Amino acid sequence: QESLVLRGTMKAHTDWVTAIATPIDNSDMIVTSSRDKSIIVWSLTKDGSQYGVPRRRLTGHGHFVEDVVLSSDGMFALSGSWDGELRLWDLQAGTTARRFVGHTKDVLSVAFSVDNRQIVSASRDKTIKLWNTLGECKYTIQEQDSHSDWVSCVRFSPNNLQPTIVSGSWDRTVKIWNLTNCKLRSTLAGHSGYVNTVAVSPDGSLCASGGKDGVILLWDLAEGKKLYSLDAGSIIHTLCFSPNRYWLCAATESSIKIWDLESKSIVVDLKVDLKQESEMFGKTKVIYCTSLSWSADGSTLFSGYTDGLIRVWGIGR
Amino acid sequence: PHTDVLLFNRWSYDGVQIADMSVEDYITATANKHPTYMPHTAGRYQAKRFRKAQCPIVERLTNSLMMHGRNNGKKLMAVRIIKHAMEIIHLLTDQNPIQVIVDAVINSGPREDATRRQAVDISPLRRVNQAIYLLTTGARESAFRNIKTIAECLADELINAAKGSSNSYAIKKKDEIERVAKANR
Amino acid sequence: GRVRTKTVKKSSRQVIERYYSKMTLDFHTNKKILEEVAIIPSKRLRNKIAGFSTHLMKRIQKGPVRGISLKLQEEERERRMD
Amino acid sequence: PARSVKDVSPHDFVKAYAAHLKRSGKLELPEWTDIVKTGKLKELAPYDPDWYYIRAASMARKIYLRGGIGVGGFRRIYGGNQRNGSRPRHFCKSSGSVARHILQQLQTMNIIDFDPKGGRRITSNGQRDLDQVAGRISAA
Amino acid sequence: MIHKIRITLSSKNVKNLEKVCADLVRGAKDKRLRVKGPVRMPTKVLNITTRKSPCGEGTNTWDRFELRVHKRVIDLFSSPDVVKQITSITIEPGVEVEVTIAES
Amino acid sequence: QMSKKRKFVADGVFFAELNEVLTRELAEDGYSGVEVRVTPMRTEIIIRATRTQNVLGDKGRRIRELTSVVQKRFNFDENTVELYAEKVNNRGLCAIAQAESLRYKLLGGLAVRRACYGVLRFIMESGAKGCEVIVSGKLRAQRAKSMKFKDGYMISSGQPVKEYIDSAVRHVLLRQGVLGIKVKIMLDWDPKGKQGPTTPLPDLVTIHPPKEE
Amino acid sequence: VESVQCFGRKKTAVAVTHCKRGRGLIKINGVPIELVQPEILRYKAFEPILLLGRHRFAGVDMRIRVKGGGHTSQIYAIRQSIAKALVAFYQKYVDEQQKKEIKDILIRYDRTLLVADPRRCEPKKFGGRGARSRFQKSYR
RNA sequence: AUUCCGUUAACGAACGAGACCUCAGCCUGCUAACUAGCUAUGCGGAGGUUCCCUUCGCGGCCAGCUUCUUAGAGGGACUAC
Ligand SMILES: *[C@@H]1O[C@H](CO)[C@@H](O)[C@H](O)[C@H]1O
Ligand SMILES: [K+]
Ligand SMILES: [K+]
Ligand SMILES: [Mg+2]
Ligand SMILES: [Mg+2]
Ligand SMILES: [Mg+2]
Ligand SMILES: [Mg+2]
Repeated sequence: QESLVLRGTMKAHTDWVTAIATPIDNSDMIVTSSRDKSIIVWSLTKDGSQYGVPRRRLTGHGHFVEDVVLSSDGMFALSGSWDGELRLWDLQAGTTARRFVGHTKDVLSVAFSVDNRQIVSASRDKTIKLWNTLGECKYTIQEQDSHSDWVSCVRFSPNNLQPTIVSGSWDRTVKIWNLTNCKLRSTLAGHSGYVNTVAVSPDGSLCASGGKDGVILLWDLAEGKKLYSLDAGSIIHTLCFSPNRYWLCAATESSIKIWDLESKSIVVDLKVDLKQESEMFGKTKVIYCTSLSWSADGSTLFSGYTDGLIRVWGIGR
Repeated sequence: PHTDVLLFNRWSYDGVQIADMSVEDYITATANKHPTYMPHTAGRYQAKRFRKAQCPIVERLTNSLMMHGRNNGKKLMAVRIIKHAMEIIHLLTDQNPIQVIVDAVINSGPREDATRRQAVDISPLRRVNQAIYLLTTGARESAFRNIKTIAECLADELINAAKGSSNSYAIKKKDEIERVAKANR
Repeated sequence: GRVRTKTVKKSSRQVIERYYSKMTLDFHTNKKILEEVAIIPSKRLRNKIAGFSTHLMKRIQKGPVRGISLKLQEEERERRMD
Repeated sequence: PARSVKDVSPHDFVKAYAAHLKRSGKLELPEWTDIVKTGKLKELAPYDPDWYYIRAASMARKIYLRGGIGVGGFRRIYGGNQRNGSRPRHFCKSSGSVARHILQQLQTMNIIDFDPKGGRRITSNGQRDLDQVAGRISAA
Repeated sequence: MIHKIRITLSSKNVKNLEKVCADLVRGAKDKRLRVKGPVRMPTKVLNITTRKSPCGEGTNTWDRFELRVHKRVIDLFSSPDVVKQITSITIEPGVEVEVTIAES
Repeated sequence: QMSKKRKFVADGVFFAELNEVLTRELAEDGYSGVEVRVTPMRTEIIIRATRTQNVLGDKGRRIRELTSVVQKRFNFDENTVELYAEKVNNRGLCAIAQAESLRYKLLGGLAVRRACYGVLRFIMESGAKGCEVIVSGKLRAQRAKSMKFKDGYMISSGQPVKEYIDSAVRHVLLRQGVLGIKVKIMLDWDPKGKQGPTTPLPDLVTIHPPKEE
Repeated sequence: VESVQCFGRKKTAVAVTHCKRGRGLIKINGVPIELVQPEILRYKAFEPILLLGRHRFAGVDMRIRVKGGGHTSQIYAIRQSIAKALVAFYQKYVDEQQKKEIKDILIRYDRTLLVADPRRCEPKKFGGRGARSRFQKSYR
């Protein structure tokens, strides 16, 4: 029942922190995106005045950067933007290596495959497209049974034997696709309002959907059944399962709430307190978390806020 | 405080002080308030009220030298004239020419006026505006149809005004303005 | 001045009447919603409608407004009194 | 460092190279040097007794910097405002005979030659001559 | 065998001009021909300014009349016969097509 | 060979002069406009008229005379220019046709008040958003005055006037002087682009009705 | 090839600075920047160097091309292109924190060092000789 | 701003205003240029110390590229905070 405390803050961005991506190698680098239309590569110096400093700033995009994901190697980053384009970033060279064109409206979510051999993106044009990272092929997932509104999140299932894509949408449905044939498998309908985030458990046996209604519905990916429901009480912006501690974190406008899944009780509620940050490590009344990401080892949690500040929460007392 | 910026790379802003409470916040000639290497900035100072109080006092003097019509917009000549005048001021007074310029502005600004006619007080900003206008009007008048150059006339006008001597054109006009104001109290 | 005309105010109220669930408190998200749920001929007109509707969403959060009829909100009030 | 034409002040260079052309004794000044003006836009003849060498040095420096300039181009380069009494000023060209004569002299000195596309072009000897003079100017 | 053929398009209507340019580039990409363009020349703005009044009475008001000419240049690397096939398609009204063998 | 600037101006002057020649030759045949479609090997001139049977003549005699005189006058190679008559699909939405329709009613003798309301009523029946007929001149008295007949929607200012307003001006040479006819028809938004402009009015905002699924 | 190309603008003047890894050369159209003309505006062009210091430019070579505008506006365009080129170079090839430091210095002194001035000439309207100025009005 | 909020024996509309259209201001993002250029490279000239450095000229539809130029499509401001 360990709680989390504020390790430090990182202050490079000057707008909403839309997404955060941590390395799979548990390195001292994280990559964040923001509405300032830039992506920042960080150097995590735990000791010092600031928990981390911006190493690089990549600014190729023409509009807001909505999502960012790192490859398994950790030397490349993939980002989506409201200009309707995906960019693969050579982090070492700080340049753009590949441009994926085809989405006719804002891209709201991107994800790498487990092998990093395929890329999937979501867009406001109501479509999901599959790409080849090094090839030129593209396969849009358009069918009679497809999302009828904005696709706000797409995630790959961490199961190699049965590849699966889970896509939320503003039509209040959470579809589950089978990548083998690119055909719909199941449709989940239990949300009163739009869904703006989905998550898949590290084992791949669970899902977590949230959005307008402020209700987290945990589904069973294999059978597409609603196991139970958690109540955040506020609009949910992102969900992430803890890598090691079998928790589920939700970024709500009120606060960041972590539920112990086995007990279904809130482990801790993390609320921004500028008074503490002013004296601990030292604009807008309404500041809330917009992005979450766990460290590879699960020791620290990174939160991106609407004020452009990244707060690091570490397990402890 | 200390700054590495030197006007014309010749004159130091260190030690320049504005010893007058009323007009201290409307004269930009100190090291802490945006020192400038040259009195030529393509600034946008008329966008808002009280915004030209941030313009450096040396550049405000330079602008008022672009008169009359024959001299409109010839700011390179105006910057040269003030550059030469400050060199002359240093020779005659053995003082920091920036300090002499602020003293001339402080002494030549009228502090009371008549309007409608009854006596009214003058705001610190208009007091600085009047001082600049009076100093450059006197230098321009003494240079016209005279062997003496405009830079020498400007230097003498500033040296006398900074000293408070009545020989200055701007000091006499300030006394005349404040003499009529007292008559209409 | 920056007074919104009847075109902007009238359209904003209609949007909030029948899409209150979709609308948010963010201008940038709201103007992407107006593209989906309305035909606004010009970009400048779309920005003003999105900005004023975002202003009206903040108004509704604190309490009720005059010209906007939100049925679900009305039903909540009726239950309270009864 | 090793200074060339571009590395020295144009005012200093023209003075040094003009004194170099006069000192060589290769330019043959025409009969009308002392009589003429440098264009109808002028009121008086040039004040400098060595104005011809100064003009020739200036024209050599411009051919060095840009090839293809003809006589008409030099008339514009040394033209300017003509005053018309009670009427407004307008641009006027300078003398073509002065430009043409100077170009024909620098060409016999082998400082310039005919550009194939038209106009005059600096030669290899011309480049050396101008560059050597610029190198001897004292740093100032 | 392969020659650089230049196609020049002129029009007062931008949308019609851009529509024909796309139809030619896309019509040549189908044949896998090398295409250079379209290159957009600076717009020519013919301008006639004239007195509004048919007489000389009143405030002297002026009408500024403008007739804009837009010009596009497309270079196709292929034989004249193939180019004649692509350009033979019906062209939108007011768009003037001009095919010439580039002198290179 | 002439430069692009002069060629485009020369093409505009040919269109303006051709329209004037047809406006007078085909005045009493409902002439409503012309389209000049210059193509390789042939320039096609399409004549729009409400009454095409009078523009073609008996067995196409008149349309051949117009083609012949046009080819000679404008230095066209023989058998390199064609004239084609065409009918106006909706005669009541063309201001040029209604202005000429009103013109011949006034010449015939029909009263101004009655003639102007016949045009005003016909235009609104044809599916127009509005109409306005103005007649000016010596109506009955020696002194001139203006009569304005308006009905429906109308706009005056801004860019939309160019797309939504169809206006025409004609002169009626009566026995006591000249009357001035002005017909101004406001069109209706036609997404297909046939009856009216396809682009909507700038201030018209349409909210899609929500779906319940 | 660690090079950047940043521009600066003032009215119709455009200066592009090509900043590459080097030894500290700074030249405008082939001429050392110490010979910038006019000489009294030379201070404005040197402000980025004076503010940051020559040691910041010791590892770069800046070659500047400038076109359009006039004598004063070209200096401001050059002045702006140098500051932008150095900032773009430090961000891309040195470090983010060093870019943060120098950009703060440039901004604290003058925001036009990095942000262009949007002012342009207002068009003339009939009924007068200027944009605003009207023809003199007489009644009798 | 007869612009709006409200008041209210008026209610609901029509014009003008606004919207709108053109030009200008931002885009190191998109499209792509031998009638626009840049960078690099090769060769050549000149200067300085054979490499190297500075500078200029010429060439390459197979150097590369689009920052600068051009002009299409879009984005951007809404008083958003
Ligand atoms: C007369 O009718 C034609 C039909 O094409 C129309 O284009 C004109 O505007 C109208 O006057
Ligand atoms: K000259
Ligand atoms: K060489
Ligand atoms: Mg209107
Ligand atoms: Mg208007
Ligand atoms: Mg560009
Ligand atoms: Mg635009």
